[PDB]
Amino acid sequence: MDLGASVTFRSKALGKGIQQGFEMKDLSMAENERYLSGFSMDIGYLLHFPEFFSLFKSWGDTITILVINASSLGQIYKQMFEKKKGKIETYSYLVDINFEFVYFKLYRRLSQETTKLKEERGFLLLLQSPFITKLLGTIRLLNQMPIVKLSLNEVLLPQLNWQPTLLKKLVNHVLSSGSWISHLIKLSQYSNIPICNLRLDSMDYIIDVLYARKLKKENIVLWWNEKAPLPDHGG
Amino acid sequence: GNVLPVKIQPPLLRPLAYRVLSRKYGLSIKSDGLSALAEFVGTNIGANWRQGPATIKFLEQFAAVWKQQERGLFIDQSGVKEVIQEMKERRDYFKVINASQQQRFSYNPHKMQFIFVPNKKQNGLGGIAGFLPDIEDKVQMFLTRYYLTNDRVMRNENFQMSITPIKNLLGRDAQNFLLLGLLNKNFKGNWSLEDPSGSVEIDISQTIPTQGHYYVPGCMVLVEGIYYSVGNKFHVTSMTLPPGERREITLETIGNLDLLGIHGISNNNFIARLDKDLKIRLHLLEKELTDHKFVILGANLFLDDLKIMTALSKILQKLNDDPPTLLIWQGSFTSVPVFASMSSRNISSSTQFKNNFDALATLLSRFDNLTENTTMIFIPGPNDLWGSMVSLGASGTLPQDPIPSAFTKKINKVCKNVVWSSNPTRIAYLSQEIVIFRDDLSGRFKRHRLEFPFQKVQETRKLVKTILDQGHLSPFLDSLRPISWDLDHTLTLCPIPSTMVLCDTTSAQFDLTYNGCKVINPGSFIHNRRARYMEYVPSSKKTIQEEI
Repeated sequence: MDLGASVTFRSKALGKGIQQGFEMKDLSMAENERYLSGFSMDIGYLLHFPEFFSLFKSWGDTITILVINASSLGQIYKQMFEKKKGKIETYSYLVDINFEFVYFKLYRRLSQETTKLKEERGFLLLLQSPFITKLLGTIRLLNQMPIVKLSLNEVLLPQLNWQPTLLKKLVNHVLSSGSWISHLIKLSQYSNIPICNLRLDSMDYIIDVLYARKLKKENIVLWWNEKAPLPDHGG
Repeated sequence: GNVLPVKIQPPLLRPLAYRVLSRKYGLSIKSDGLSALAEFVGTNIGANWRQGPATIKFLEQFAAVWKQQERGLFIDQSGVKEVIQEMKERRDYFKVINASQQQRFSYNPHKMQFIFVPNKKQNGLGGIAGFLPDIEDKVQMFLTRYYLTNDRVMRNENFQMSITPIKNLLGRDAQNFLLLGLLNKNFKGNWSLEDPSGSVEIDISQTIPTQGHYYVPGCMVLVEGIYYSVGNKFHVTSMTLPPGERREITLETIGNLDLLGIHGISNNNFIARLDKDLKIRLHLLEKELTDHKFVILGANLFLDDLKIMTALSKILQKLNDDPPTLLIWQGSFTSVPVFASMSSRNISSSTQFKNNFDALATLLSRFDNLTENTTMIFIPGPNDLWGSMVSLGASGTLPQDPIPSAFTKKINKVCKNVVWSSNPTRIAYLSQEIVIFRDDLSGRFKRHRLEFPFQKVQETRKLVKTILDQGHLSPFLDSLRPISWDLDHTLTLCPIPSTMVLCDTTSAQFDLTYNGCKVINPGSFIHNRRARYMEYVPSSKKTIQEEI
C-alpha cells in the first residue's frame, strides 16, 4: 500500500544496503506509475486438469502432455489461429506458430522441466490448477521466480471424449494468454500494483488497496483484517 | 442341543417348568419361555426326566439371571437370549457421552429432590422436529440454577446467619442484611440483584470484595450490606462467591444416584441406586491403570498448513510403537471459518473442508498400530462447520452439534473407533468422571471484570476457584452466550466430575487440583516454534512432553 510498485531510492551506502537488507522506514517514497515498463521477456506456462499436467514454452517449439490426438491438436490450433488472427496480430508483441506434439515414473518430470527452465532462463510463470498451494509445495524450485497466477478452477471431465474439449481448453488458454497479460498490464499500470499480486477476479483487492491508502492518508484506523471475514475491533 | 438331542413332548415337560416357575419363584411363563426351556433341555439331554438336581439348579440360575432385568414377570423370544447369557456367565465398562444424549433431571424446591424427565426422543415421534425446546424452558432454566445454588448455600456447615429474600427488604431500613442472587445490569444502566421474590439496586462505592474471584455479571454473589429506604440503594460492605462442595458429600445427599449411570439407569417409574460395585470398580482401577493410559493434544490443530501436518507426523511416529487407550484431538481443524461461498471460480469452502479430512485418512494408513489399538475422539472448536457457518468464527451456542457425517466419510472406515461429540462432552470411566470443554475463558473473564472503586499462577487459581464455586460451565447471561433452552442441565456442575479438561488457548498449561477436583489446562498445540501435548496418568500424576 504505502510504497506501491513504483519504488525508488534517495540515499545520496548502496553496496552495504544491497549486501544486507535495506531499511525502509527511514528512506521511502513512491514515484509516478503512468507507464510500468516496456515488456519484452519470455513467459512460463504450467497447467493441470483434474493426470493432465501440461507445459509450454513461448520460445520453445515442443509440446508434451503427461499421461488421433496429434492431428486433432494441429487442426484445432490452425482453426482457432484463423479464428483469432486479429487478436494474435494485436498481441504478438507480448507473446508470439506451430509446434510438435507428444503424449507421454512419468510424474517426476515436473522438477526436471522446472530445473531446465531455471538454468535456461531467469521468465514469468503462468499457472492454472485447482491445487495452487499443493503444486507450490510439491515443487521446491517454483519459489525462486516471480509467478503470475491465473487460477480458474472447477474443471471437470465429461467421462467420454475428453480429448477434444481439453484440446479446446488448452488452445484457447494459450491463444488468449496475450489478452490476459495485456489486461493485467493495464490494471497494474493503472492501480499501482505489482503484476504478480494481481488477479482477473480479484477486483475487491484494488478497492481495498485504494480505500486503505486513502484512509491512511487520513486519521482513521484501517480496521484491516486477514484470514477472517470480520472487521478488526481490538478483540 | 446335545450331541444326541431327543425331541421332547411339551406336555410332559410342562409340570416340571410350571411347579418351579409358579410355586417357588417366578410367574407367568409364556409359550416362548417354554420353548426356550425346551431347547435348553435339549442341551441337557443327559439322563433327563430322571436327573433332579442339575435341571432345577439351572432353573434357579435362570431365575438369578432374569430377576434383575426389568421385573421378570414375562419371558418372550428373549428366552434364547437368557440361555446365551447362561452360557456366557458359566478395557470395557467405560463410556463416552455427549450433551445430546445426557439424561434429563429436573429439580423441585418444595420436595428437595431431583426428578427424572422423560426424553422427547424416546416417547415422542420426533419425525419432523423433536429437538426444538418449548417456551417455558428458558423461563425455568434460571430458576433451576438459582434453586441449585441456594441448596448448595443452605447445605454449608457455616450457614444453618440466615439469608433474607429480596421482597422482605421493603419495610425495614438501617439494619444489616444478607442476600444472594443473580448480578446483572438493569434496563436503566445500574447494578441490580435479582431474586425470584424481586430485585433491588446495588451500591458499590464502599465495597470490599473477597479476592481470588472473577466478579462477573451473571454470577451468584453473596451480598452483605445495609438497606436504605430513603431511596432504594443497598450499600454493600462485602461480597463473596458461595463456597463449593466435594463429590462424596454431594452424592451422599442423594445416596448414589445413577445420573451418569452405566451399570443402571432410572426412569419415570422408579429411582435407582448402587454402592456395592463402586469399591469393586475402584480396586479394579487401582491395577493395570498405567497400561490404560490416554493422551490428549493441544488446541487448534489446523489441517491446511504443512507445519502442523509435519509435527503431527512426528507425533504419530513416536506414538505408533506404544498405542495408548484414548487419543483425543481438540480444537478447530481449519484455520479459516467456513461459510457461504460467493465465488464460483475457486474451490468451495465446503469442498475444501471435506478435502481437509481426506488427507488425514491417508496419513493414518502408515500407523496401523495406533489405528488398530487406540480409539479416536474428535471435538469441534470455535469455527467448525456448524458454528462458523452462522457465527462467522465468533462465539455462539454452547451445545455444539457434532461434525457432520457427510464430511467424515473416510475417517470412520480407515479407523475402527472414531467418536465425534459436542463441545462439552462426558466420559465415564470405571471410577472416574471426566468432562472436556473447549472455549476461551481467560480473555472472557479479563475483559468483563467488574471494577471496584478504591506471578501468572494466580490468574489460573482465580479462574479455577470461580468456575468451581459457581458450579457452572458458562457463568454468563443470555446476552453473551446463548444457550439452548433445555440442554442447559448438561452445562451444570452438580455432579462435580472428578477431573475436568479445561482447554484454553489463552491460558498457560497447568495441573492444579482443588475442592477434590483436579483440573488440567492444555495449551495450543503449536507455540513459539514448538509442539506440545500432555498425557494424564489415572493415578493423579501428569506428564508433559514436547517434540520440536
